[PDB]
Amino acid sequence: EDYEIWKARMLAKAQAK
Amino acid sequence: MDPTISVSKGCFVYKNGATRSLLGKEVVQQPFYEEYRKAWNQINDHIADLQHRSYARTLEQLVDFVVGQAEREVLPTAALLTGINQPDHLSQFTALTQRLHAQRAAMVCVLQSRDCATLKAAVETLVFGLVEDNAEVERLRRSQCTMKQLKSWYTNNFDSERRQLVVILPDFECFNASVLQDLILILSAHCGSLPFVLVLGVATAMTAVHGTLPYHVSSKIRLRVFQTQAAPTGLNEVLDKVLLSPKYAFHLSGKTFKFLTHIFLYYDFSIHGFIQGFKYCLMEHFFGGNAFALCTDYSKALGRIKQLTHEDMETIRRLPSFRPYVEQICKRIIAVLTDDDYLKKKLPQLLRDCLLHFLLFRCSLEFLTELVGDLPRCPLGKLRRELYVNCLNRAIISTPEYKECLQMLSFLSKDEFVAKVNRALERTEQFLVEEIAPLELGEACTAVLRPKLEAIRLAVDEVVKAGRALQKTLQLIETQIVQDHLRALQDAPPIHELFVFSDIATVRRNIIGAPRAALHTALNNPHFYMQCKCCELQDQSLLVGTLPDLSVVYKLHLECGRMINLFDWLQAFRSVVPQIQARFTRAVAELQFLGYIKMSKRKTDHATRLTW
Amino acid sequence: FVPESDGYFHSAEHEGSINAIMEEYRSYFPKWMCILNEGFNILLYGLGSKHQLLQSFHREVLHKQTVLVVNGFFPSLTIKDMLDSITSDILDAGISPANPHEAVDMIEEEFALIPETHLFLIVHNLDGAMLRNVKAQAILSRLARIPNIHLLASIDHINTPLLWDQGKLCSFNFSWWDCTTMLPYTNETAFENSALSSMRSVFSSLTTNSRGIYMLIVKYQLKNKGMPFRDLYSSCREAFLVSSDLALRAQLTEFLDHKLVKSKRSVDGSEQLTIPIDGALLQQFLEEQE
Amino acid sequence: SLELPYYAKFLLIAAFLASHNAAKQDKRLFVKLGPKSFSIDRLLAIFYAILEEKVGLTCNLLSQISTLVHLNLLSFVSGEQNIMEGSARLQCTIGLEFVLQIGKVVGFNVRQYL
Amino acid sequence: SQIYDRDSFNFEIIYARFSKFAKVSTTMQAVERSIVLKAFEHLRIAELIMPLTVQKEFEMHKLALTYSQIHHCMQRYQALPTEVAQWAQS
DNA sequence: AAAAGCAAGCATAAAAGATCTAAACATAAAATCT
DNA sequence: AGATTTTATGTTTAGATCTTTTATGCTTGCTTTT
Repeated sequence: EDYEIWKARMLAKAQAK
Repeated sequence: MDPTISVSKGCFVYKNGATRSLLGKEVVQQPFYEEYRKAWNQINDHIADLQHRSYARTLEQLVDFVVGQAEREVLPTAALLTGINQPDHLSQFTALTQRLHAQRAAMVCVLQSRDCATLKAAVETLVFGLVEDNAEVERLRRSQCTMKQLKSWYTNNFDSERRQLVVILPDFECFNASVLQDLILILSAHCGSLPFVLVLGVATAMTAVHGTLPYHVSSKIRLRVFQTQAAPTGLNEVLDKVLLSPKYAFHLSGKTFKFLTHIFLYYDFSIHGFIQGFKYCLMEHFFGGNAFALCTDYSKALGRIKQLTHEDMETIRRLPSFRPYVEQICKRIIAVLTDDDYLKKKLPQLLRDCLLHFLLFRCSLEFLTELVGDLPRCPLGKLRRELYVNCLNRAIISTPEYKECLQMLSFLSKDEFVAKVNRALERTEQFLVEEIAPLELGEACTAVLRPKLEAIRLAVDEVVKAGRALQKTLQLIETQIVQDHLRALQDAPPIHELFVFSDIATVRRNIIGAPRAALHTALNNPHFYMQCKCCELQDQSLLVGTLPDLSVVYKLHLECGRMINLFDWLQAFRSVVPQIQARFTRAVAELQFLGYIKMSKRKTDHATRLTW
Repeated sequence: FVPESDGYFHSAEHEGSINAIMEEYRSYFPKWMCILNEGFNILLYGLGSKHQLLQSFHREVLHKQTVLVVNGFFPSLTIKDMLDSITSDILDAGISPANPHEAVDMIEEEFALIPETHLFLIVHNLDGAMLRNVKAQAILSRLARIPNIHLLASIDHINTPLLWDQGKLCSFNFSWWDCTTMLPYTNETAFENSALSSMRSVFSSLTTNSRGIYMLIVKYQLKNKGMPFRDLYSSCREAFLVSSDLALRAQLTEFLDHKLVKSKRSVDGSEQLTIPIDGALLQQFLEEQE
Repeated sequence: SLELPYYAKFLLIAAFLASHNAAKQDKRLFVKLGPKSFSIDRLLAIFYAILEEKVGLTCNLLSQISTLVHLNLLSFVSGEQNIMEGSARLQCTIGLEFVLQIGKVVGFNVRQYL
Repeated sequence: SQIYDRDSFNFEIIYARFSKFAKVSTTMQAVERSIVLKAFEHLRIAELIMPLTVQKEFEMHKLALTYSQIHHCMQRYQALPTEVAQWAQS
């Protein structure tokens, strides 16, 4: 997993929480 | 062509004001260069101090031998059974010259094998070294430095006072035999008139000294044998006292540790090559940015956190251990992944966590290594370095060898078991008092570790004052020392990547040199390097027609026998793909230039392969 | 690369790809400057020619530092030439002493006298045609030991580290770098280290009597499928092609100079005169002379 | 009492087998007067035959060959001027008992191949 | 030299021929190979043995003596043990 | 019958042995500084 | 009118050369065991 798409998906999981 | 490519000259000066710190000020004023230079100066000075403290006993014995000859025909002479690692011993002989000059007991010449191809050159460099060494303590041409001039110079100077004339011969094995025997007979002829002492540097054994010195030459020899310590003992001393010291914030990973010791034990016993490889590891670690300049002692680390910019924040976010730290945590992770200042305020807790974990790792290792390596068969090894590599490379409790250690420690009688655990407790407490108390962040480390040691000592008192309690003592030792303070490197606290160095591939590439592997994978599959869209081979023996021209000739070469006629080789290459004959001649000339083939001399238009 | 011993006991798109490879190796350069600053020396061990890469390093990065380029692929360079070049041009110290290790001792003293006067030393093909002896590698290792002198070097031969023992390999504080360009070995093989038409071209320049002497050797070779010297001497004195023996020896010395004739002496003392060309082409040459 | 690196020990016992076993017996021992001359490629072939581990041909291994030559553990009976061209001939110059001691420390039983 | 008709010898051949006597000599059992090697070098530096002009233990050599000189040494020698005097005859 | 083994043969080459020559070293003529 | 590099010159020794001679080795041509 690339760092950029992982950081973006984790920010999406935070903002969707 | 290029102006550098000349038919006449071979060397091309580009002088820019040379008469009779390469980097600019941007790099030297960067913090990562400062922390790298600081850690390297500390590590290099500690290793030099260890080497001097190991050599000092043999140094005092050699200086006492020279002064004892000075208190007083055969020339006195001192064989020094030094190790295979010849370059390292020049510092030893230099320390011997420093001691002999500081006592004013002797003057020293050093006879390298490169300077003494003949007896004339040996006598000239010997007399020139003695006279210029005396001149350097407080220039004749080398054509006129006769031994008679050495006698006249010694009578003009030191006859009124006796300085010894020590003649170090550091590379005894490299000498011509006849020149060395004639030189020993010459120095033996001048004994009484000139006080000579002949220390030697025998890398092999005394049988070489008894072999190269004949009956006539050994009739005039009164040699005494000194022994330098073994190279693996010096490696173990450096690895335990320097690379495993608590006080350095930079640690190698277990793979890099095993790789550098593998180069030492399996290839060359030079300490200097191991030191340069550790220096390359330190440089490859610290040149990744100012985020790796955080890897230092705790106060300068807090100053580095308050110095930081934004690319350093990005490269402390990108490192792999941060991702479990984020997913094991919403507004806090928005402030961590975006706000930057919150990560600047939260860095000191993570840095103190990592430094405290590595201090507890070293203390729990200083506990466990005695208790494990005293055992017969040693499942985890004797010294601290093997248990360091084992506990870092993988989780220790899940290994079969830890089960073997628990079984063989369970089989002990009560007296040796209680004596072993008490020896581990006394050794760990002595280490906590001696080495962790002066260190910064060592008070908190002692505060974490010491009640656990008191609980293990209470379990020892419980098994003393009362069979099955030994299993409870093993459980206390496992879950307060091995489980908590000896985690695998993947289970280290987050942003431990700033402190360990685990990138073994690029450093193994840049230290271990394998030209033949690069030439092999370049002459077999060019697609590995060129990355063409057409030149890929599904297997390495295919020989496709779109290959670069050296590869086709190399494969038609590889697929046959030793002696190779050029003509059917040319027909096969012409069948694969005028200018084609010139391309074949260019490929055969390049393949000869690499040494893979050679032209035959006895048989025209043929070639023999030098490879097998 | 883990070779098996049984082989001894039984004995377009390419331009863009090469340009991307060269741009990556050009991107490596600041790391090489820091590595050279730390005391390591650079060694390149790729497949193709690395002349243009080290020339680009000298051109783009070392544009103002003192630099001694050394062409190791030169057939006729000597280590005395390189030590004389350093001693005379870098330090203005005159000619180096005739013992090369004395010259390295002198260079070490004079470079100890001048800190922050670094001398870069670029050696294309450290395994060069005249650097393959152990002594020149010992001189190069003693020069690379100096803190002032930094060294970049290329390696091409497969058997190069057979001459580096651990002392030289410790003096050569190498940082190995796989710079595998795919460029052809033009300049490295352009030098001297790596026929009926020529016979006609030299036969045209000869005089009539030399043509008769060579035609006599050609007729004897085609008739007998090397002639003794006495038969050629009697045939030339019968055909009036020579005045005495010594002029015939001068003509055969000219033929040996122009390689038309090989002279193979016999155990009996007679001189044999082989023509080193196959008899079909020799028969065609005799038909050309008619 | 001559401490050695591990691969230097295998190189030294391989040079002893190359100088002690003659050229013809390698085909029967490894496919699976005085000391004999041996070329360096014969030494590498016997070393890879007795190694049973197959390390790569790095710079350090041929450097171990040259530094065994420099310690007078091996010798240059000929060649010298052309070590790289394959015309060089080496000659092992140690006794059998040191080879048996090295084979005790290593665990390679030398006497099977003699 | 008498057996092989003045062929060149070697330290190994001469040490083997000496040890075949030394195993039954009952006075020469105690010598080391190194003492015999230093004795061979002591013979070489007196030019009683000359090189044919390779390890020092394997270099080929020539005797520099007629057999009559060694035979007169056998009679002129002082305190010669009888075992050596019997071995010299055969 | 397959592949290791002994005389044969020219050939690079290696010693050598004289021999000639180029560069390093000792030395004298001389402008130069005092 | 005297000291100092400076330069031009001669000698000497190490290296290039010519030549003979000798040898191991590269290849050949049978030769012979498995």
